[PDB]
Amino acid sequence: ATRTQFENSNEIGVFSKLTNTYCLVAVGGSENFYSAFEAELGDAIPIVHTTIAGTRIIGRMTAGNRRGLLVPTQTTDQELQHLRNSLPDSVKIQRVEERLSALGNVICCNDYVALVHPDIDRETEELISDVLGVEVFRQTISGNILVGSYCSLSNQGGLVHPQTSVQDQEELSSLLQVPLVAGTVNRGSSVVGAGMVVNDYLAVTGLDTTAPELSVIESIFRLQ
Amino acid sequence: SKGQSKRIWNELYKVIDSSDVVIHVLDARDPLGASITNSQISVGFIGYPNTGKSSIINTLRKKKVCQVAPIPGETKVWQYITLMKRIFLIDCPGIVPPILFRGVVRVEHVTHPEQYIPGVLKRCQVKHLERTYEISGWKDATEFIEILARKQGRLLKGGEPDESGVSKQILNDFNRGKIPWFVLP
Amino acid sequence: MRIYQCHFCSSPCYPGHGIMFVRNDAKEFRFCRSKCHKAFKQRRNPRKLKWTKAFRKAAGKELAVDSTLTFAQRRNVPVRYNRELVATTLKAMARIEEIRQKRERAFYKNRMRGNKEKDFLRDKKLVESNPELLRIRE
Amino acid sequence: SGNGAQGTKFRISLGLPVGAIMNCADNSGARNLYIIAVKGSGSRLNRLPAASLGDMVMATVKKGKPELRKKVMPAIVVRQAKSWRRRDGVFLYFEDNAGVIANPKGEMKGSAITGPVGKECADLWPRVASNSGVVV
Amino acid sequence: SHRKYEAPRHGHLGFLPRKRAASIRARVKAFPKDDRSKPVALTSFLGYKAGMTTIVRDLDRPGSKFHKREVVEAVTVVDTPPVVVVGVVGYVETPRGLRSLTTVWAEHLSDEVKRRFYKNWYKSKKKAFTKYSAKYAQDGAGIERELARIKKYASVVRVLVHTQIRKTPLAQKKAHLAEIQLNGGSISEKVDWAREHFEKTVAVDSVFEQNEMIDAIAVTKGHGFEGVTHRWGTKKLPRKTHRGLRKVACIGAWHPAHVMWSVARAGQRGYHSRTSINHKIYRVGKGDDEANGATSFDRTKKTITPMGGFVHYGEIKNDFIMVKGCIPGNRKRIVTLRKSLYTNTSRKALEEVSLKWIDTASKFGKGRFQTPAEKHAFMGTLKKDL
RNA sequence: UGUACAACGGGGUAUUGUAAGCAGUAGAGUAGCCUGUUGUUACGAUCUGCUGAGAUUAAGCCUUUGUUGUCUGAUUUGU
RNA sequence: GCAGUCAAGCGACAUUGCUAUGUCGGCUCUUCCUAUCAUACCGAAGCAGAAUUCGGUAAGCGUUGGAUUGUUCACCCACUAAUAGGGAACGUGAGCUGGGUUUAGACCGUCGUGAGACAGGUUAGUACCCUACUGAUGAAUGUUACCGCAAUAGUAAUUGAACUUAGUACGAGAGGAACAGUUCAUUCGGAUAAUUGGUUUUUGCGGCUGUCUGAUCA
RNA sequence: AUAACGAGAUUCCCACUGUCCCUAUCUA
RNA sequence: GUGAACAGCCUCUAGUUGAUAGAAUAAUGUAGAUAAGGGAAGUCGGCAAAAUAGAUCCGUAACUUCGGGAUAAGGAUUGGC
Ligand SMILES: [Mg+2]
Repeated sequence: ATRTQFENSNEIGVFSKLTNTYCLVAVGGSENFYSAFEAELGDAIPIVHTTIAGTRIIGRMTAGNRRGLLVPTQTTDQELQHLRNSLPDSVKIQRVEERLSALGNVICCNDYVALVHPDIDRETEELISDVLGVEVFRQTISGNILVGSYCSLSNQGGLVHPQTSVQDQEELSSLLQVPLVAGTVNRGSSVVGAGMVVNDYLAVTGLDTTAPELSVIESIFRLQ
Repeated sequence: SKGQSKRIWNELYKVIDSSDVVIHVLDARDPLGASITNSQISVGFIGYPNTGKSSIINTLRKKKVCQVAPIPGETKVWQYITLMKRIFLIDCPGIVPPILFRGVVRVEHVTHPEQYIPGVLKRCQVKHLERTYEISGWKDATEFIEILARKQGRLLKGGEPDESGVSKQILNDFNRGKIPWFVLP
Repeated sequence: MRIYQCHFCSSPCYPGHGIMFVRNDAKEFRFCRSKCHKAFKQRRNPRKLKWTKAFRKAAGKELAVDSTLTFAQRRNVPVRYNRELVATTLKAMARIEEIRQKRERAFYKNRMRGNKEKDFLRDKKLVESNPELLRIRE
Repeated sequence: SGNGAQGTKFRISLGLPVGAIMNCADNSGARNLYIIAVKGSGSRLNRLPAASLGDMVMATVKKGKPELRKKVMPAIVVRQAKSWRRRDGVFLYFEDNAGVIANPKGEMKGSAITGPVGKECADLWPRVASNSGVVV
Repeated sequence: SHRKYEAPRHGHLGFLPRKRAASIRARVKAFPKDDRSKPVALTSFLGYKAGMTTIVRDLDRPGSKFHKREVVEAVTVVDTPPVVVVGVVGYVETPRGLRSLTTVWAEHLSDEVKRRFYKNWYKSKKKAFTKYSAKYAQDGAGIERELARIKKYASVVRVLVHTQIRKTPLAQKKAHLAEIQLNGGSISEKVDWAREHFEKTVAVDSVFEQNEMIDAIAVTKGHGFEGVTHRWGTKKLPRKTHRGLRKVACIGAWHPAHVMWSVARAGQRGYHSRTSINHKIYRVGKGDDEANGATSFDRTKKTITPMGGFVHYGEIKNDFIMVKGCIPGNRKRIVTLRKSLYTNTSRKALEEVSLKWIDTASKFGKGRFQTPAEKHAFMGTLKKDL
């Protein structure tokens, strides 16, 4: 577990996306945010200065795993070309023409299982399943429609927003086949998915994250 | 909040100085808080607006000496009135020391009259207000407002009931005492 | 940069031109100029307007389907930007444009064929039915 | 710019002046918002404060759950419905002007946002983007 | 009486009086510092406005939220054909300000400048330089004496140059004389460089260059007698006010008993010389190079000139300078380009402007095609073709 | 008295929207002759092909390898 | 203020208990003063940081949108760096508004025998002259034309935010900054149609109704 | 000695709109 | 002729071409209009403008002197062959 910050935003997940084989960060501001990942990731996996539709919220406009990456229609051809160049052939890049461009919020997924907004058409669901090679299910966390913003998942474990009920927690844990814990991040923030980015060996959250929150994140994700 | 001002508070002291005795003419609906055709020393009349000061003056003279209306804004100034050349009558404009259920604020100028429908509903039992219109055994008072609007044909363009206007009319009728209510002693 | 096809006419919409409309359905509609935007705002159907490419495609005034048009597609899967591939695509685009122009000209000629016979018949009808005019002429 | 903004604000056309009614776009139960003032606007003679996409305004709920009426809380405009200059080079406008209610810290009252959300508002407000299922 | 309210005065008081300019050519007031450590070079150039166009530029401005993004913006196009030196002026400092010592003309002058000295040129005998030309030759001395006098006493050297109007699409046929101060090497070097350029032509790329910042000085658009409402932005009266509503109602107080000069009366609007600074040059063009409007991100062999030509202007056909923003003056108007006049070091000046795509669609209407080839490909063959 | 100027005309660029007329085994349907059961000949708003056709194009758009016409009308100015 | 208190000078400073009878107001406009609300620069304050109080020069700029008073009385919401106080016949009727005040009609209360009056409340009401200013021609300078200097007059930019500094100095904790560098925006000012919005007498192109040219076209 | 009706006096709601934000264009 | 109408417009019989005019379309005015988003936030005050306007069908509340409200309100249609 490592503490970092955007220019001044503690919602790391909004401006960055982290996976087991690649990471994405916003280009705005300075390289202080970029260097934070280097301290922990170094050059083991690529780190790409990429924008999506000209926004700095690439962490929420895109979703993917070590096997593939997805971008919305608003992404310009230049951004797609840069992403293709800056990532290995083992990481697929597929443009998505879905109605809901918020892939990062609509889709919450790990290397094995994925959750999507039920409004997503079956065609895009099949595309996500094929590109990412993961099981895709239509589910919500205790009525939270945006699974990608209220949930965080990884091969080691996952974390959901505190309002999740015990029955919902059990159902989601059974479906995703990984341990889950209901808690807050960034000093009581309920948007766990957007607050922090986590992978199988590295969790990055905002400075506001309290020590109990960091300990819970480490324990659930088995980072130490 | 209205019914008070420096120009209004000034009249009360003026009439008190110009009057030798004050008699209670407060509203009989809430004792815990007089018609023309049926019913020198200066006596001053003190009370809230829409209490009966003008009506009580008129009934004493058996004519419409003073303007009478349900609106609290009867008049900002007083005038001298005499009967039998024995006692002088003076009525101060209604002053409310530092609301809508009482005859204080005009319902016309209130931007949000809907929220007061539960207030009037609380005062009166179900049957008492039902007898006023007798349209349904209403629940979800917003639905009651819509039902009354449809019954009275108070609907805006398209067909939607005029909730605001219907609520304003309900409050205005409540000011007239159409729906009976009283405070238990 | 990206040239967008007009929703109402399919004409190329260069950056900084026209107006784009976004509906509650979460999709975007781009109009090259104010004319198309106003026409759309009236709920008109482009298939019923003669001056838009939709009617010509439906009416068959121009080649609707051709092998050359298959090259142009929305490449949802990017390419690794090989230098040789760039030059090959640069030459291929010009060749495909030339071939498409030739095919369009051939289609137009095939559509317009036979007008000469109709014109000749009309001229014959006019000449036969106007003997007095010719007599006065000579 | 008020608290919660993570960058400079683009110069865009003024869509909603004081008193403009904008539809709600969150599950907080409110349906319409009445703008009384615009935060960060420099008042000048005869000039009615006006907001735009991504701006934070103070509004009182006029329709919806009565519990939210008669109280003024900060609101963020998600749709402008007036053509504004996008740096990408397109004069885009939204079908209907709408906004969302949030605290000064930028936390969204509603758990999720419904309908399209302007790019210039989602980008400037991380919470709006996180709670928005659609961008542009 | 404090009037209970404070409001900024309508219109800047420095730009007064708002009278018509005495000449269509906006004379330059001040030249750069003229540091004599650099090589001799010109300080300004003459060009003709040729409309505007749009540009998409891959902004590389660090720190900005548009960093590495694509931003579309407006750019003005000015026709700047080569300029020919036709004389030199030697200025000697005096206690009453700079004074002109003497003027030396070239051996021969084109009819363009000879025409500038006549108003009935077609009736004129064209005696422009009948004796001066005779005085130049047969001794090589009379001019040399003037050159030596200039070298001895001059402090700042100004070169007389004029635009090649005949090369422009304008039907004016008359050139515009102007004085351009010589910077760089010592005044002797200045005059020596100018002397060697007599009857020769000077290009534009040698003065300005890409990413360079220049100041635009030209006469603004004329509008004639204008009401105060538009002249100074005065607010309109509510409605149907007696004796008019589109005019300032109160002009002044009883004391003083006179109308104050600053009460913004109605009068002539426009046609006033104005100076604008910090204009970045986006592209420098040449008339002999095809694909002037092309870019590394476009590959199209097309000229900057829009389809069907410019509005109220012909085809460039010559060297041109592309500048962002808006420049004072209307199309086909003489505008003088001047250096920044100060050692600008802002990041905007240091920025490199690499154009991504240049708009050449017709400005005659809602243009949808960049070149006639695109229009032919889209519309296809027509009835008139066969 | 010549890359001289003006009126037209040809192109480029734009605006609008498919012109008159012709023919139709399209055309809800209604009528003479006949003798069906796609009868034929008549009316028939519209539609189809010539036909992205037709019209305007500077009065403050660009160009002109063409046609026609024009190029000594009065006054004033001196160290 | 009342009634005392002592005393350098010829009674200073300090010291003892309590304590509306008027009509002016508002929209635009220009200018001026500082007794400085905000912005620049500084000193003293328990200034550890942050925030804040007072004091010194400084008027360039900025000093608002709204519930609401006819109003003289004058109170609240919100933004903003702040929403400081005044003058120019408490400027501004041949500028507007007559809003309020004030004719001729009329309604209600008091008095008056009466006509009428009010302590009173309501209603409806009739520059084309000179100069200054803003723009613009002009004879005389041997003639015309071009390029120039500048005596002089005016003058403008303004304010807040965002990254880095840096969660760093400071700080037990809470929290929390400088400077320099970089990026936008608020108000104001000068330009201009590149793109988009707006105008249609281009009566430019199409359609629609009444009517007329015998029908079509026009 | 209170229904209808009103160029009677005042308050409020829907539509609306250049009164305004902020002014711009055209025709005689 | 259109139209319920001698409402509004064109035409036939009949009667007129009489209002000083030539050039331009500067500001400001007189008369008539259009306008992106808000929809009274302007003003002493919805002052002016605007909005519905004819015909066919559904439907039409409180009050009431039962005669009225009423064309209440609010909704669906309007061309051609
Ligand atoms: Mg009373």
